[PDB]
Amino acid sequence: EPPPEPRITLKVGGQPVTFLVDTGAQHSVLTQNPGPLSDKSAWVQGATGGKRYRWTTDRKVHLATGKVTHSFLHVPDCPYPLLGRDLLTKLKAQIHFEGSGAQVVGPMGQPLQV
Amino acid sequence: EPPPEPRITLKVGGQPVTFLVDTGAQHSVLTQNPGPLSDKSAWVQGATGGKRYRWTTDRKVHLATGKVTHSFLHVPDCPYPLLGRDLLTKLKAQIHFEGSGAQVVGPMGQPLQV
Ligand SMILES: CC(C)CN(C[C@@H](O)[C@H](Cc1ccccc1)NC(=O)O[C@H]1CCOC1)S(=O)(=O)c1ccc(N)cc1
Repeated sequence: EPPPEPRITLKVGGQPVTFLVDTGAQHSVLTQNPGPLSDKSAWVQGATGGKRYRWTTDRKVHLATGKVTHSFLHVPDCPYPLLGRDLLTKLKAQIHFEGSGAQVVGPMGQPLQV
Repeated sequence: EPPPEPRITLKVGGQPVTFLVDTGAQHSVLTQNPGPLSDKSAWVQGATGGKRYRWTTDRKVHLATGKVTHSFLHVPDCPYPLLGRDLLTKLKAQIHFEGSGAQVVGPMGQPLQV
């Protein structure tokens, strides 16, 4: 069920979501229970092929850097939710590989977990 | 055309490869003219579906610490090579978004002395 490290939990529309922190993902992804969906869609290129997916409606996302509004792709084919570059750029996150795992820290150097 | 940031160029098999640095990738990936392939394969579970891809035979990769022997998945459905968690752990790498764009550095903050 839970993603491998680097992972981070964020309050997304008043619910916790544990994301795989995914620097290779252009946009962020919800997989199950995405909440209300919008009418609009996008083509998603994955490693093994491409498919059309729907955008969620807007969600409040409680980033350590301050709350923002964000829409996610609803990708039920995807193994777990993905925190991609669209939100990492807002969070201004640092990702540190150390030991056999990885930890996320904020733009002030504050740990975002552990 | 380079991959988006965060990206890094490493010598593989003696020649430079520019990777998208990808914390969402369990294993590192090459995509074009990969050289000799093993008889072995892995199931790759992508955002949009899954299927199997071949492992390469061993490659010399020049990291910061010097040479490592590493096997890559050959995934021609991927638009660019991916440097995954396997090698990010070996490199003890840090990824920073707080700068403009995204940058990748070593265990002590040096853009990789690779
Ligand atoms: C889906 C995650 C869980 C795993 N993938 C890594 C991801 O970062 C993946 C990398 C990628 C970039 C550009 C085009 C195609 C693929 N980006 C991705 O699909 O972007 C989508 C999701 C939303 O935004 C768009 S993987 O490529 O399937 C993968 C799986 C196993 C190995 N060993 C290596 C790679």
